[PDB]
Amino acid sequence: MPAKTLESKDYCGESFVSEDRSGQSLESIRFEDCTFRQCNFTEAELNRCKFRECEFVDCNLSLISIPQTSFMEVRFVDCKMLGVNWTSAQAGALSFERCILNDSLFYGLYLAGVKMVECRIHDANFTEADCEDADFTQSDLKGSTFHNTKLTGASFIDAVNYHIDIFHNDIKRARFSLPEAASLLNSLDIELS
Amino acid sequence: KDYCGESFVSEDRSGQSLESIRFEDCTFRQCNFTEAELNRCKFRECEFVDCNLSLISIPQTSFMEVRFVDCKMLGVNWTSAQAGALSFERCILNDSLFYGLYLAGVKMVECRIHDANFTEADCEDADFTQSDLKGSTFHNTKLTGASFIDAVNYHIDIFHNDIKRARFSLPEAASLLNSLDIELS
Repeated sequence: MPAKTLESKDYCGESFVSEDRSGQSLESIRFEDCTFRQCNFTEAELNRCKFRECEFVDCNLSLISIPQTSFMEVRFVDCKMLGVNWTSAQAGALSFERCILNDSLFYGLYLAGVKMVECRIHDANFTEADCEDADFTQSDLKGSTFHNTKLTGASFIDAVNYHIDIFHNDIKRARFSLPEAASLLNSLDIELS
Repeated sequence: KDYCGESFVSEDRSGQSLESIRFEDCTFRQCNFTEAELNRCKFRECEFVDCNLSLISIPQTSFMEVRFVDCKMLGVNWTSAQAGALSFERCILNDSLFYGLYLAGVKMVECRIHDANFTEADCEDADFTQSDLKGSTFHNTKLTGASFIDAVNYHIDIFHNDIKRARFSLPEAASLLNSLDIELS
């Protein structure tokens, strides 16, 4: 059953529940303090939209296209978000909680402080990204690409499956866990015990 | 002044200068060379067992196929040395200088090696098995394919020392991650 038409280019305090927006083009809409429950945005285009203090819960955002869209103070909770190109977007004080970010593109992205806690993150690409102080507490990073990724001060406590060549990624003051941290040496072709 | 195929036993040359002497195929047993000086001497296929070579001075001197076993060799300055296929087994090498020295394949096995300087040395395929490297300086040291199996108290900054294909034992090998400035749990 069709969703309310989004006539405005400004929304505020508004709640959006169980709406199917797949395939929709939203053009230059600004949302502030809006909540999104059980919404579907599969393959929507959020073109030049702005999101400030907003929250997404139980929403599917897979293959969403976010060209020149900003998220500032946005929280994503139990969201599916595969294959998203973030490369053109602006992120700031982003939080992801138990999201699935498989295959996402973060090349070059400024992500200082990002929270990606308890997330499935396979084959996501973080090349040239700024991830200072990023918090990957307990995420699965299997097959994700770290390369000239600034990782200074980031947390990989209880994270798993992270391949980080330490010659091409700054990890000063990064927090790690044992035994998982051992993978940091793989960068050296060293034989162990 | 040339010597081939001799065994020298309990000779004392402490604090003496020896000049342009060539040894080939010679054994030294319980010989004292503390503080001796070996100007321009030469050693080919020679063995020292239980000999004291502490503070020996070896200006412009050469060591090819020389085994040291159970020898005190403290504070020796090897910076000058010419050296090939050197082995040290169960020796004390504390405070020695191996500055910039070519040491491919050297064996320093079961040795005490406190406060030695390996800065700029090439120690490719070096064998440090069972040695105590406490306080020794590895800086710009080629450690490619070197073995630290069962070695202890080695501090190696993996950013300023090449360890491609080197071998380590857990748990000592964890000290490697300190080259990194990280917090562990």
